[PDB]
Amino acid sequence: PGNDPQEAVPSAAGKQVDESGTKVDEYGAKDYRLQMPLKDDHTSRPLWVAPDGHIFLEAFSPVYKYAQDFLVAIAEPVCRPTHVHEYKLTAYSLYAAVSVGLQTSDITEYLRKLSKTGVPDGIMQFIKLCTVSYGKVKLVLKHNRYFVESCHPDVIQHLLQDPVIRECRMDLFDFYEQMDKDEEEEEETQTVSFEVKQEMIEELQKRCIHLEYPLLAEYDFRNDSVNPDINIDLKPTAVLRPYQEKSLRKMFGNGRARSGVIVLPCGAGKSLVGVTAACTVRKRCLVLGNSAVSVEQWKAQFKMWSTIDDSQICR
Amino acid sequence: QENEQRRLFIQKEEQLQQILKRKNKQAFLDELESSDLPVALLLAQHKDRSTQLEMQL
Repeated sequence: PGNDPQEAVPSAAGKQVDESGTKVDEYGAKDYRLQMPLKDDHTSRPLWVAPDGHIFLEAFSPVYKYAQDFLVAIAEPVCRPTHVHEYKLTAYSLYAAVSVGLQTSDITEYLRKLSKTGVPDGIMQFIKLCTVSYGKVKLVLKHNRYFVESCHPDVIQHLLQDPVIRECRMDLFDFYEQMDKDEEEEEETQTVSFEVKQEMIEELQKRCIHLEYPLLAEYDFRNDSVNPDINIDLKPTAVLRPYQEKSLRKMFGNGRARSGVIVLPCGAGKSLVGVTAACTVRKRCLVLGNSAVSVEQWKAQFKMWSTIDDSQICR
Repeated sequence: QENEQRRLFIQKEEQLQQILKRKNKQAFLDELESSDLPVALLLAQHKDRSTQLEMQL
């Protein structure tokens, strides 16, 4: 219970999907995917927006338009089959709460701007901003500072609901120490961060945070300052490769507080980046192996690309 | 006298900037609570978000 964010939308509004008759919002597309291709370029081609199921990728004359968006349009898509220089199908899911450096209306504009006003059914519309971007920093005072957002227009519903549920509130040797605290700036703009309600109330709060129409992003401020201890990490000449160099760069494009979940293909640097996350982050980490089968393996490359082993090993 | 007066003037300015910052945002906290700003979502909460820097300045 209390585990309900926005499930994947399309369930209805369609009957015998051969919409040779209706295709009404696709007729908005099929107007401009067809009115536009006359003089040797298409300037059209809406990714073949289909209301139910998913939509496609053009990817056959991408040039710059959809070849840039061979990747970038795929944020909420997943591109489930792969092909030759032709169309490419996908699916659709939860992947807007990952795409939180952008507004659901901002993509909707470019969802239209890709589609040459190939208009949504609305199915996506009633599923665009169901979860407004919102983070949960874990700042220096031992639990969390009640961060909201770069943008203000969300506390206006929140503080009119949340506190009426649950409130919130030598020289040169030390000169640089406040120069670090000087770097503790506005968190890109305004932050709007509040004070911990006694560390035992967030569980009571999180279940009601999502309860209106928001969703929360748990972070990990464990790198600049940390009050408990730090283990000895040491990356002994572990030269690695740009598939996983991009990975932690996606885990850290911001500051030192954001969690992460990354998919690799099989046989990839699985026991590398977590071992890289074991050492760079400066935490005291944990692996949850699938079986002891995993457990022997994952320490072994940890025994390889970390010299952290002086009975410092916990299987 | 002077340096002790100087370091206390440093000490109070430490005490000046700290609890100012601690209260004006706590003022900015309850600025929203029990009132949805004067006439807009943003208005006096910008107004208060601009008045508090010249107080330190």
